[PDB]
Amino acid sequence: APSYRVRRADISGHGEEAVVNAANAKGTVSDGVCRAVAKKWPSSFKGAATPVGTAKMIRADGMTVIHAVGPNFSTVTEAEGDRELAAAYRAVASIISTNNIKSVAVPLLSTGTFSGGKDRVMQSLNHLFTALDATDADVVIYCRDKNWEKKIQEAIDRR
Ligand SMILES: Nc1ncnc2c1ncn2[C@@H]1O[C@H](COP(=O)(O)OP(=O)(O)OC[C@@H](O)[C@@H](O)[C@@H](O)CO)[C@@H](O)[C@H]1O
Repeated sequence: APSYRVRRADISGHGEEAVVNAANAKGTVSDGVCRAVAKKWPSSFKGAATPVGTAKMIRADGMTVIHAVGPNFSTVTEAEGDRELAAAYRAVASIISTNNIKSVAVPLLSTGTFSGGKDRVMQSLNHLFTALDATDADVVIYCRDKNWEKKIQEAIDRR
């Protein structure tokens, strides 16, 4: 069974075997988790473009980077975005299990740039749990907000 922890830290400083980038479909560097991943593992972005609701893995810069593209909730209906967000996390879980990845640092997809201005911490976290429950990986969830950290810890504890 997987284990879940939360850290309030820059995800570029993670101590796991792999890191999930909250990516865009075009594989461009812009504000958010992506900028931190690009600074620490710059060559991880080569050929990283992948459609919304999918993930694409690369080994670069001594790191396994998994580019996962959550939906932009400004560009889909709520129900369409919920389906696509579930799909992005399942694509992450499939890459973790098929590549024997033992531990992974994960940000909450679609909770920042792609949130459509809504609080989606619980929506994103519930899809993260449902998908990564299919793996045996140690999962470390990364956030920057003290209230998010507590919410996430509370949700981990309830389990
Ligand atoms: N360094 C950091 N360490 C830990 N947590 C971090 C972080 N930088 C941002 N976060 C948080 O990670 C979540 C995803 O944000 P993001 O805004 O990065 O994630 P999405 O909402 O999925 O949007 C993706 C787009 O930003 C896309 O264009 C990419 O270029 C960018 O990622 C948000 O809750 C952010 O507050």
